[PDB]
Amino acid sequence: GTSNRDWWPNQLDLSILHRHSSLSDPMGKDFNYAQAFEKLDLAAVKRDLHALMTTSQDWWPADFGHYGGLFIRMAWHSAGTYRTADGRGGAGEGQQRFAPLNSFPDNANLDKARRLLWPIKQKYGRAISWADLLILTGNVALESMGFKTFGFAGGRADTWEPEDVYWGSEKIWLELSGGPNSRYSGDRQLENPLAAVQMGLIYVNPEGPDGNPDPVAAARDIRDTFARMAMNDEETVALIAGGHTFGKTHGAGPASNVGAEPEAAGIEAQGLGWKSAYRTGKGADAITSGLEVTWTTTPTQWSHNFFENLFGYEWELTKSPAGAHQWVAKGADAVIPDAFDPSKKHRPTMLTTDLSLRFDPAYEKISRRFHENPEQFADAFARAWFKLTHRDMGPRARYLGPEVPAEVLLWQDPIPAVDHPLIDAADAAELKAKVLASGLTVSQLVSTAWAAASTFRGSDKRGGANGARIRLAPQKDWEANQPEQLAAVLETLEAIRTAFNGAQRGGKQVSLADLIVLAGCAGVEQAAKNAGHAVTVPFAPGRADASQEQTDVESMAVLEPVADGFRNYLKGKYRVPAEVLLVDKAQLLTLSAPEMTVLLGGLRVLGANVGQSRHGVFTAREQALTNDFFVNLLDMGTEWKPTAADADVFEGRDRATGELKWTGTRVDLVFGSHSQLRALAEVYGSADAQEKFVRDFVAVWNKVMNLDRFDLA
Amino acid sequence: GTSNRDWWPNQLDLSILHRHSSLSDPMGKDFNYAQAFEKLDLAAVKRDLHALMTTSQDWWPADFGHYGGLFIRMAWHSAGTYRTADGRGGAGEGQQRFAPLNSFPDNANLDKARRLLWPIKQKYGRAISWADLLILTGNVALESMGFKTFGFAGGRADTWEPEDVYWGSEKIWLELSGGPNSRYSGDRQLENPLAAVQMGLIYVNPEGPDGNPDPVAAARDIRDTFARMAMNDEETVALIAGGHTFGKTHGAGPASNVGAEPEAAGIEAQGLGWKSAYRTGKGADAITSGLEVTWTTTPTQWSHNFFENLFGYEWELTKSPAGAHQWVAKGADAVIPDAFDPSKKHRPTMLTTDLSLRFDPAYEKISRRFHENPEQFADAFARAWFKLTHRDMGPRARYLGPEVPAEVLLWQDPIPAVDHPLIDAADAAELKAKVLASGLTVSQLVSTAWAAASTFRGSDKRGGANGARIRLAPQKDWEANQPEQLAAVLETLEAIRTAFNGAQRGGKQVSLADLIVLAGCAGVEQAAKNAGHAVTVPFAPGRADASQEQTDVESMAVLEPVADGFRNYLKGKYRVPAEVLLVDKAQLLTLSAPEMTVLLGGLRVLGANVGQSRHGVFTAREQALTNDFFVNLLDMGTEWKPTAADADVFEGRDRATGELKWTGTRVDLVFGSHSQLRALAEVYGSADAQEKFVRDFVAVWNKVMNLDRFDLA
Ligand code: HEM
Ligand code: HEM
Ligand SMILES: NNC(=O)c1ccncc1
Ligand SMILES: [Cl-]
Ligand SMILES: [Cl-]
Ligand code: NA
Ligand code: NA
Repeated sequence: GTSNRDWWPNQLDLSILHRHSSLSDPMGKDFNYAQAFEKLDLAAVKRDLHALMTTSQDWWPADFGHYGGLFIRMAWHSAGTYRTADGRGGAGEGQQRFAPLNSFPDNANLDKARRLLWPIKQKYGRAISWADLLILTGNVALESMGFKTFGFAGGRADTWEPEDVYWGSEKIWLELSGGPNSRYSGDRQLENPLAAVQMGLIYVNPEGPDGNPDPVAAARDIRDTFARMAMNDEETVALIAGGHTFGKTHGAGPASNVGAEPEAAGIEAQGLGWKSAYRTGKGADAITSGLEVTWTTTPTQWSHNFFENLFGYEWELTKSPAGAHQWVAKGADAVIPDAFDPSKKHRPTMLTTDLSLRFDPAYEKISRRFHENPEQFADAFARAWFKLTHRDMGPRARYLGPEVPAEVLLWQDPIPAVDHPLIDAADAAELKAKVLASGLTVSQLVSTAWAAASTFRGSDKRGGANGARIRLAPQKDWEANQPEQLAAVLETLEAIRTAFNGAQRGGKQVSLADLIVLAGCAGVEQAAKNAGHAVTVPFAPGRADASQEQTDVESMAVLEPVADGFRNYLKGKYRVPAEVLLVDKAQLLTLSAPEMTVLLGGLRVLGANVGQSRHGVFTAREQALTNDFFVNLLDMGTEWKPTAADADVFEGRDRATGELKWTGTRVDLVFGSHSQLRALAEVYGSADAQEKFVRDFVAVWNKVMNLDRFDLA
Repeated sequence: GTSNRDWWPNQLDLSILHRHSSLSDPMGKDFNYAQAFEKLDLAAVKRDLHALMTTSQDWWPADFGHYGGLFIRMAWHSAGTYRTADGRGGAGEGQQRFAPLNSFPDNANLDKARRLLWPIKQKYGRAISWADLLILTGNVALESMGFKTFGFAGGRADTWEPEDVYWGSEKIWLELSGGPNSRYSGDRQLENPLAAVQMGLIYVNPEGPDGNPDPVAAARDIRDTFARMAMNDEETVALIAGGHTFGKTHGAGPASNVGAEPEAAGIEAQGLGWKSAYRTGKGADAITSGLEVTWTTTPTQWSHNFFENLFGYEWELTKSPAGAHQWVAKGADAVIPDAFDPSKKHRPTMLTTDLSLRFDPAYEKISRRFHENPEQFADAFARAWFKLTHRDMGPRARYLGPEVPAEVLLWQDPIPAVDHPLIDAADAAELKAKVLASGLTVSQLVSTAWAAASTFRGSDKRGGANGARIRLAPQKDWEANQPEQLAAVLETLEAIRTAFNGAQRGGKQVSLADLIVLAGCAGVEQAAKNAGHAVTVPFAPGRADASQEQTDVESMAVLEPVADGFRNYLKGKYRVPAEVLLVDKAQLLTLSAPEMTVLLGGLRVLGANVGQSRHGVFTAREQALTNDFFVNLLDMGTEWKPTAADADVFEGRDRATGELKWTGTRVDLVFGSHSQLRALAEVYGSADAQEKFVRDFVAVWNKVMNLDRFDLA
């Protein structure tokens, strides 16, 4: 079946924008998961999960009679695909149950873990999502084994198809670095947005970098990958030592005994994979990673035995029954229990990556403190396990149920509570009028509000205009935000805000976060009026202003737009074509192709470009909201050519006269090139489309203004 | 960017069911194209098109000063991708403007034709679709050149993305037969569902079969491809000779001068392709097919000159300036005008495929009759041009505007007008009660109504329950329809109908078509009641009964379900896996993944399987409407294995006891295998889903019952 992808491999793919349609969703269009979950009897679900932990099924017998370690690993894998660079991956959509993650090598036998959970999923139905269930199950495993967790929030709605995530360019599972699609260059520099060392791994290779069992060098990979999953040294030590307090790895026999991953298995496997020909294929004979390590003397109970062993023995390199490198404490007594045979005992063992916690000098200091003070270890682990499993859930207003922690954490980009009456429709009209009377232009109002709102990304639900973080470090100095123009706009808006608030009774006041958005709305209103149309742009108050001290500057760095086609902005020269970056940004803002098209065409004529560029400003009435972008783009009287100076910039010349009419970028002209985008541009470029363009613009503008407004959900 | 496709090429792709979502569509969810078109001033559009004909643009100068031949070819390419095997392709969705058809080699320079039409599209906007516009423009070209058409209907709504059509497996454009992905086997047998000889062609190669200039062998390709586009010999001769009464071919220079097709061109080409380095690259220097043939002495006027030339000369094989095989008239004078130079004249020329009309013995008789009786030629061509350009539009009720021909044609599968009062809700209750009192079972009622309704396909809008064609040849004899059981159900329904009709006043009567569907509804009602649910199934009256003489038996053959997963039916052993055929069927029935899932699971427990097979009947209460299919399918206490006798049949055994619990086919078990389908099955197999399953079932059942009900649009 020869496809468009086969014929035109470098044509833009828009299907990423049309995933998650109502058509693939089996739940009614009005189904609200938050309301279902809020009525779940969470305590009853947790009791059933508690019981499950020790109810072994013969098709996948529980190690030591307890599935707790398997489920912790399952819930760490669920969360562990997260990358800070784009916010993609993580636990928040239950993507572990779909391709390709369900079949990543690192997720081997998590298909069994998920299947164990079906009777509980089935019992509670739509009141608990798979996504929430995987995480809750990990918490319950922890709790059943004597570990007090930090809390749990529901609200991760299920999804119904694979996300399209860029996992890397390798064509071979687990390919070692330095291949033709190497994800490394330079001095072991991992390409953004990746956060793992090989295709099909969660973070690092447990044997060591490309299989070399050097704990020192492995620690560098750990540090780099975990940092790209938003974890610092302290959290990383706490997470790895915490998790490896439980359970065991599986490598009872040679790896070549293991069959097809789930997406390649026969239909009879019924969604399961990695069927093994080694002895019984399961339990005592299980093969999962090929390693055979059990870390502690009580693999079903919380302890501080991981660090007691790590520091209390000297380690020697050895091989599992599958031939993988691992470490044994040879001077030791056989104090580790066997998973199935009460009359066998084993010496303590470790992975190369476990020894990293001791032989990296910075990790060693933390691991020693944790060893000496296991109560500090427990607290750091609980906090980190909460952060790991909740990092992609977005603002605190999405957290549901009775176990949400009250403590506000800095990583959550917190927004203060509103404790005063909000502005009403009449107040909003007064403020818009005052904004327009101050002299701020359509261009400044639209640019500023776009800058504040468009940091939002739906991947991890970070960013957006709530908080007024555009006035704080680092957003106020981002190049895309035009720091000097921004500072002048904000200074004027702040004076309007102070005057309005100082004149109120009854405690009523407006936040700067709200006023920035409302000022953008005035700007769009004025632009429509400049074109002869009276429109009201909807506006929802209730944003609040976060302080600098409530804003982690370093974690905010990943939200900087280095490409924003909606402002014709590219921070430097990238290997990825600019139109590809445009579609990527549109996906992160949750826009369909039509929404992207209308939004860009309007922004262009409103003066939202960075630096006042003329590129794509195909209008003689800038700051009027018209469909000029599309009418002039599609005009066959204009002929386009790449410039000599820059092949990514184009001149549009009158085809008869040679006269220079416009210039544009690849982001501009793709709307007149790509056959699906041009079809869209034609709608908005048609003679009956002026009203539709204005209405659809205003609707998409409003959608972007409200992206982070889960307080109104 | 390594994808799921790359990793698992034999994992079922469901995205074909979720195309044409509201997300990719720029028009509102309420936009109704029929209503927009009904207000278009069609006369004014036609005036503008007449003016266009001779308004030459410098970027693609009009041959002979008239774009008429270019536009006829454009409109015959639009319609010419149609295949009767699945109803896919054709003009009815305006797919020529998207990939891959916009870049098929056979559509070279039709990108210019469509660009000439942009000013008119733009002027009238949403009130005329591109899809309608391409065909209208062809009609107007014909009329401008002195040929009176048979009529025109609007109502082809635009689409907004590529359809996923199987065009063949070749990975090289135009690949000749016998390659690794050959579309031919045996004695030049073209694989279904294909209706062209090479990848990127409309029907046949104009040089001859695989480029061999044998007009006799070409005629065999012509006959076979045109038959697979629903045209007989008479229509085929009329169409080819009719079209080649106008215009010319383009091959002024070597084909190596021609650059990238539109989907491969640079962004600056703004959606156009095949830019040529030969001289001016256009007009007198145009290169399109590589052939250089002008058929008649008046290429811009209707004439009888095609047949005069074809019979009046003897032909000699020669080469165009591009090197293609073509034919020139022996000894003739230079009587053909040049397209640009009034002082140049040319000898009559022909394609190998034109000579087929003379040297194939059956075509020769028709061509001679057309030569001797030009009025029969003109009438046959008008009729065939109307059929070509409307064959995929569906029932007459979809035909809009003031030029619809009143004459009813056999190919339209016509349905008689209803000329009597319809049954009301009280009559429907009475009839359902009589149906249930007759002794017909849930299984018989559901199977019969499924059989009648599910012949519909949305690709060309043929089939469905309107007409009661299930009682006529050939449907009554189709194996999937269980001819003997069917005859007994119809016999009982026919008696109920006659008794009801005989007791009425005022001329009220019920059609057998309606009663079949109503009886299916009663069956579903009874099944819900067997499971303790009180369900009323919607029913819309108004179908009529078509006669045998209104039902072309041969044209009806392509609607025979040779695979119907909804009845666990496969007529023979196919190279395409059965689950792939299931998704294909779902696509033709216009169902989403959720709808397909719910529908199949219900039909299984209602007894809709062909031959009473137990396969997939995972219930101990057959003929009760429950979600048993899903609950049993997902039960991990059962293990599945392919049978020894047949690898496509599976046994599900109790994992503890080894006892046989069920059997199932690939179609059954794919729901427990594929990770997206299993996610859907889990919703319906959950403890809170019994009522949701019943309601969703009824909704999809009713959707299938109404698929052809364009009289209710
Ligand atoms: C450097 C990071 C890490 C690496 C390289 C790593 C590696 C592995 C490997 C190879 C296995 C064995 C899989 C098998 O053969 O069954 C495993 C098991 C496990 N890991 Fe990790 N791990 C990492 C971090 C984590 C974290 C952060 C957690 C949780 C907080 C976690 C919890 C576990 C648990 C509970 C198991 C036991 C599975 C069972 O009992 O079946 N690990 N780990
Ligand atoms: C056996 C079937 C056919 C073959 C192999 C065929 C082949 C071709 C080829 C190769 C061209 C030249 C393209 C170019 O170089 O610009 C052409 C032109 C054309 N054909 Fe056909 N054709 C077929 C049937 C039809 C039919 C059914 C129609 C209309 C009813 C049609 C109408 C036209 C017209 C009007 C042109 C002239 C285009 C112009 O003036 O630019 N043809 N044909
Ligand atoms: N490829 N096109 C089709 O199969 C189709 C189009 C519209 N409705 C149903 C099927
Ligand atoms: Cl994702
Ligand atoms: Cl199609
Ligand atoms: Na994410
Ligand atoms: Na079709």
